[PDB]
Amino acid sequence: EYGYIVTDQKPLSLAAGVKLLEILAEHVHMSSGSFINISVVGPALTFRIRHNEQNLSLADVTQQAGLVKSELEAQTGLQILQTGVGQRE
Amino acid sequence: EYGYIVTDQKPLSLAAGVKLLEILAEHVHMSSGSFINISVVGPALTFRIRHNEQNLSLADVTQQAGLVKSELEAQTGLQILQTGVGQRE
Amino acid sequence: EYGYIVTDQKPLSLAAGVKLLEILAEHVHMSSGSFINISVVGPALTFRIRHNEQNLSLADVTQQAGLVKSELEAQTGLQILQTGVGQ
Amino acid sequence: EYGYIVTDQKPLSLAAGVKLLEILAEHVHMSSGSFINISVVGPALTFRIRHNEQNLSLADVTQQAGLVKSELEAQTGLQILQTGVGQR
Ligand SMILES: [Ca+2]
Ligand SMILES: [Ca+2]
Repeated sequence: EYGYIVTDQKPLSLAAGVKLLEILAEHVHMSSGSFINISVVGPALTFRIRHNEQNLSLADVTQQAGLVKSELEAQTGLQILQTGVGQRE
Repeated sequence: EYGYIVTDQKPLSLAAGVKLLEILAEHVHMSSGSFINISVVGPALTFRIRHNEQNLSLADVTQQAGLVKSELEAQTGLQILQTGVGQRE
Repeated sequence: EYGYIVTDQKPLSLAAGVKLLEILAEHVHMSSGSFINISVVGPALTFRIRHNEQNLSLADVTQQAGLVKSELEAQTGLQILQTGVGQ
Repeated sequence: EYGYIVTDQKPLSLAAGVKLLEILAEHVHMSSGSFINISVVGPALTFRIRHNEQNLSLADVTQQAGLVKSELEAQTGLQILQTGVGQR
């Protein structure tokens, strides 16, 4: 499974995707480093999450990203169109 | 499934347990009334949630309480000891 | 978001797709009618799930499909290439 | 966070607890040893799960418990009264 955040940036810069993930991490009170397998493709930022002490899942992080999307946006200078969890087995 | 919060109160008051849910409501962007089947028994608050637009689960609200635990404790005069989501089977 | 099962049938029949869903429903102890917005396109079955009592998310049900891959394949008569949730 | 199963046994035996986990592991196709931080306290089994080759969460495994409640009860000779996922 993976988490995703679709932006209004076509395409999305790595700097901006990573900046989003760091602001997001601090908002969920975890290490930035707990976000792994990070990519930006098209307007989309993807990632997975490491086994963390706080115990947040991808469901947890993507949910919170939608809840504070207004502060995430204004911090990063981009718009968040949608968030959620993808899966491929 | 039901959600719970175990406090250090003996017993937890109805006003306090309810306040906890109201604070959670505002953070997860929902009407307090989306919380149903509400009880305070001993030190514990129990509750269910009505189904919603956001795919917000009882899991999302307990995870929310962990992030805002200081703010919940500050507003209701108690310590939060435990949090969770259980299914009577 | 949609759940999908990708098969080795090019294209996949609606009948075969719906059969998969009926076996998946059986094994997650939900009504077949809980799978909504069903389509077969190319080799893929796509679907979503109704908010249900058992509290199974779309990703959770597709994880379960992954766990019963062998049984779905056996009861339907096709190979499953991939299972998951897309955007 | 820990997953938990509350039984009718007071107290729950360590044997019976680890047997519930071994039945569940079989259903989620992982080794029983994938379940870690295992305890039995009074009637309740608690546990966690190694980040896994298959993706499953504590929520996922307790949902699996519900699907196989009768099998679990049939093999362990106890009743399951609650499942869930908690946090100290
Ligand atoms: Ca209200
Ligand atoms: Ca899951």
